[PDB]
Amino acid sequence: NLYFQSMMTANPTSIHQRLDRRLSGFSLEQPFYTSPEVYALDLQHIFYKQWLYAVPVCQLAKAGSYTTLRVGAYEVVIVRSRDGEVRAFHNSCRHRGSLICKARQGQVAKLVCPYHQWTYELDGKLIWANDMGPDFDASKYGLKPVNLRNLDGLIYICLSDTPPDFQTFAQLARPYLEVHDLKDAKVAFTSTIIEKGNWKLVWENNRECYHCSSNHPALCRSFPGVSKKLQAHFDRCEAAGTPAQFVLAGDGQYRLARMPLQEKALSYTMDGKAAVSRHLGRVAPPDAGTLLMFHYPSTWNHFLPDHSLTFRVMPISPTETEVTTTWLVHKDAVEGVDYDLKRLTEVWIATNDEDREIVETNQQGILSPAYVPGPYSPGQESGVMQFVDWYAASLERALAP
Amino acid sequence: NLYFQSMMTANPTSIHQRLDRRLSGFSLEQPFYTSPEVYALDLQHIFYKQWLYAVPVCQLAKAGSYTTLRVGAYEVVIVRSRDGEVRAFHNSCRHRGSLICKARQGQVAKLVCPYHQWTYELDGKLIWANDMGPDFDASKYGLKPVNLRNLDGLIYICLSDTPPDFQTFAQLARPYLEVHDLKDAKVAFTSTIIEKGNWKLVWENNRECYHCSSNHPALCRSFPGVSKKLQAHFDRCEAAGTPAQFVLAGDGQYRLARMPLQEKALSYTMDGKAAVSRHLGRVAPPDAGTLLMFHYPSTWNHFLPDHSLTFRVMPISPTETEVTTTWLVHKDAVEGVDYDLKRLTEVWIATNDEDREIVETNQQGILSPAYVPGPYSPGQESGVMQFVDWYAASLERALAP
Amino acid sequence: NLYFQSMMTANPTSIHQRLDRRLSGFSLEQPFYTSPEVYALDLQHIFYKQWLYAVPVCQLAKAGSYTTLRVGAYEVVIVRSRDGEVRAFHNSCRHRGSLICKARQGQVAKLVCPYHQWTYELDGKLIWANDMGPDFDASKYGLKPVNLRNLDGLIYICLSDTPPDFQTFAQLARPYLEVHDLKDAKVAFTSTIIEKGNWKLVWENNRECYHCSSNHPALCRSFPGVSKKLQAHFDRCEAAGTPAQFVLAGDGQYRLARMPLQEKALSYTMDGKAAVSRHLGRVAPPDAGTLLMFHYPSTWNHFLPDHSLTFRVMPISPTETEVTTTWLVHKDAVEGVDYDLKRLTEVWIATNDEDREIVETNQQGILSPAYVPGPYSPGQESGVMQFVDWYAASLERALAP
Ligand code: FES
Ligand code: FES
Ligand code: FES
Ligand SMILES: [Fe+3]
Ligand SMILES: [Fe+3]
Ligand SMILES: [Fe+3]
Repeated sequence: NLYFQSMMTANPTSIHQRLDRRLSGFSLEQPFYTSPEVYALDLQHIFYKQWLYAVPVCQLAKAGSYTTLRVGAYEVVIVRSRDGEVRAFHNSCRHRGSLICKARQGQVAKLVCPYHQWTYELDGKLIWANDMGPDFDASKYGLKPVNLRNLDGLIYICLSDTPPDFQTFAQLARPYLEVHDLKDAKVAFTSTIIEKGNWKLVWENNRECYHCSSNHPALCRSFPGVSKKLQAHFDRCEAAGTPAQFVLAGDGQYRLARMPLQEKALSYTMDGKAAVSRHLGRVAPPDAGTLLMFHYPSTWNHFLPDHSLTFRVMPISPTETEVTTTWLVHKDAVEGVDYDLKRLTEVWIATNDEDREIVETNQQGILSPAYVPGPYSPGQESGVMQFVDWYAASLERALAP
Repeated sequence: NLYFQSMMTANPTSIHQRLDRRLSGFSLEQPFYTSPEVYALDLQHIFYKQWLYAVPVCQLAKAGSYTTLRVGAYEVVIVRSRDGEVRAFHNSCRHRGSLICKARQGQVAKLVCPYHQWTYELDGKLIWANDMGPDFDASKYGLKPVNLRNLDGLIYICLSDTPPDFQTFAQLARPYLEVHDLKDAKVAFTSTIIEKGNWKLVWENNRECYHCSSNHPALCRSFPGVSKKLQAHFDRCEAAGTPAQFVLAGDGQYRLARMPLQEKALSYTMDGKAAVSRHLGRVAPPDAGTLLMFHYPSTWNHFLPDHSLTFRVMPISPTETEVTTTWLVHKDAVEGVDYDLKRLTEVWIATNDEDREIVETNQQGILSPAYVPGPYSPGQESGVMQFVDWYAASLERALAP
Repeated sequence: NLYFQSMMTANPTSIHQRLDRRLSGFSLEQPFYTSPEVYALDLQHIFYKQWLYAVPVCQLAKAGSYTTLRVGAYEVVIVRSRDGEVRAFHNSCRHRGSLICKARQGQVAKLVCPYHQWTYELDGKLIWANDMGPDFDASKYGLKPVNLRNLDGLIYICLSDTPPDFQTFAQLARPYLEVHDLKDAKVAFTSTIIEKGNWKLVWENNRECYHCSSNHPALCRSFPGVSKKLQAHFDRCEAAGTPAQFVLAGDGQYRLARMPLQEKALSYTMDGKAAVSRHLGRVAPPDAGTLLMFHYPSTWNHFLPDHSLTFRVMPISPTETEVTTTWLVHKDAVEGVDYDLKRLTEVWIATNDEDREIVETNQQGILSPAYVPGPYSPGQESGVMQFVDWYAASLERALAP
């Protein structure tokens, strides 16, 4: 309701003027975080144009296996086709538009629409349509495809018919990710939450640890030009065949780095030790730490020697964002034997809840018409500024006539 | 929320251009089913201008008896006046605007506003107003009336001050309906549900049985130029004094036809036999089947030899529609003796729930910005096309300067 | 949902033309009570520009004590500063905008933001900010203040940087209020409710007792040029040092009058007797009755010899209004000894619920597109007209170029 109150008296969003006068050292003016007009632009120009992380490919290990997701108002279905390729389609029947797959996941022989049973093969092709006449050309009524790439076991999609370059990022990232053998994972746990903040607020909060000391007791135990200590850490990883070195995109979109953990910590556990005894991938040394990877606007990620976590950021409304956290473990690791579910997840479930509380409290103060932009900490918040620059530049380029 | 997501990035509704390029062989472009702009037009120009089925007149059998309903944002009260006429008024007090009748139904001597007790007679006339002065003319402050017609026991209303012609339809329909003696009915059961689809989607789904084979196991047992078999069926009805022949409005608004049922079925029951042993009206022969009647935009109807069902379609929002199903039986049929409530209603309660699920699943895929119009089946969906033509033509004529 | 339905087909709000043709003898045209456009104007020009009652100052009796409230989309914090002054600030951190105080009330040493711990003194001054560099000037990043006045124990605020004159009203009211010793009160009970009516509807209903006879059985027992009887009542109060005489603002904004109660009643109790045995203030005589005070747009008030009630009116949306009723009693009156909570509150809790029902029923009829303005009763509704004139004039003056 704060959102509605705030809406009423807001000055016009005059987006070009706001972008023109924006200073990189400062939080965004209110309508970036609260307005429906900027939200529609963020959808149209960011989420509907960039590559987005969807799910781990291991969720689609089986024959005829499918999983569905919403991206803004798009309903997407991702399916393992007959020929073993993974493909993605718009989950909308070409007859009258019905969703075809209604469950979050399943297995099918064919994609059969529940309304009137137009039946499609798993590559999208319409192979039967009831009583449509002889003037019906089934070749014009195949499922609409959705661009898809496999990033070394992690499925990404893009809803534009003209997607940007994914290959540069894929080629940069393979070395770092291939060593995790993600295609041999299974999902041990998924947690989906809604945060009552604009997606930008979720990213700003992710891209600093300025707030961590006070707000993240559990994570702090394990989670901490290149400094001396740090290069030394990259050197042990790389000496052992485990790529680790800081890579930052030219345009700031993604970043990869294998960072050391605090103290004697090996993993994101309350005791600091490995959560899973049967490791996912061949990372060495054991204290190689965490491979941080972000790709804007959809995902941040921690790949550890024993297990991995992917984080998917999706917009729900101007002041709501769905965060999906997926724990990946070796496909033959056994719950109750090789890992304990509580021990595996408790750290990040608590961290996520603490972040959500912070983001939500932040959003509420921002909705005040008295909110003005404020200065980011150069020492503590340069990753926030780095995110906000990427956003603003993406938006300016999409708005260019 | 899908509805909100979808809204953001939608292209302008440019209604004239959409209507201009519309082809009758195809489902509507997205904003017809999802947009608030077309929804307001549908209210203003369709629901607020056409005659609408409201309720069976038997709900108003008693002296001073009233029933209320909402039509979009209109609150209407229908009352049996002192002189035995049924009249309808705007349920808004002429003083400061309060609802007068707050319950769904009741009986009163007078209509007394609960705020300040301005008191009206049952023909709308204000007969007392407290301490209003001598410069108060009560004759200017009678309830505002609502146009009303009685279709042979079924009350219809129209919220325009200039209603279209109802008499043509009334004169066509009397022969078909008079034989059901609807004025001697009682309501044995009413079911009200909300479907999460645009009202148009509810009508398209009603006007085909393309989806029935797969989706309606219960109904299929009883529910199936003029063909040979069919004319033969009309001939037995009409030979016996029971009008049955297909009548379709010039402008496509309504339609009446007494159709045969499957197999040995006499009624909409799980066993195919009559639900009520004491029949409503004098229909013959017993296997005369069902009198189908639709009148756009508000109602479809099945009148059987033993009992009848009316269906009222009312818009709630761009993606919500209230369907009210009323089972009418002879006023002296006794629950537990002449009929069993479960046996009377189970078929259509399940059918309605199956239709609602289908409509809702259809609406969700339509909200995808990838939804495009698709071709209707000429063999299976001509009634859908016939409905969509009536809608588009109604809207084009209202938009004409 | 009525609100949404109503919205769709409404004619433009053309506010100037509506104000131009407005007649003082008549209820407002629909969009004043139902539209989001007039709601935003009411926020921007009324609620965000006038002085508003916030809370009793006794809620802030302690060192470091604070209480928070929302006014439209503003989040405000009121704090007892180190030096004993009460001050109000925008509850938004100057760093990235977070709420600082999250609870409704509490005590602090300092105002410490929960996100990153920027720490402020209780006068607003930022005294520590972590790792902001040497180019950080903390003097530019103090909390934004909110104008505040103390009306003889009752805290008022104003969100404009250029508040209107409060002193005239404060100087008129002190004599009437000082005798209640409000600074020595405590809150014995607070009740917060939401009424589903526009705030204007809540005020119109407050400003008449045209509806009371039928709708307020409990209150009627105690609640009833200057008439003879009435001047006689003011004369006993004033003879005894208790100011009582009718004072109405020049511009109609406020009004004060100590009115007599019915019968032998001394207080707002089911039995008519004093609710609290230990009196709040030094009012005499004992049957001095109730000091009525209203100040538009935020508050009406009953100050009795034994206890007092303040009523705070805040807008939530076009058809929702939060009413907060606070019972004040002497700070040393003891619950269970000097008063019984039920006996103290039952009359106004029931009255408020009856008013809310009436306002809600009124709002629903108003949402009908058939609602037209109607005539107010000159004898019974002149206070309603007096309120509506104040509103319209306030709005016209704010809209003046
Ligand atoms: S909507 Fe899919 S078969 Fe008809
Ligand atoms: S609103 Fe109906 S009598 Fe006043
Ligand atoms: S938002 Fe308050 S310290 Fe950062
Ligand atoms: Fe965090
Ligand atoms: Fe159906
Ligand atoms: Fe009242």
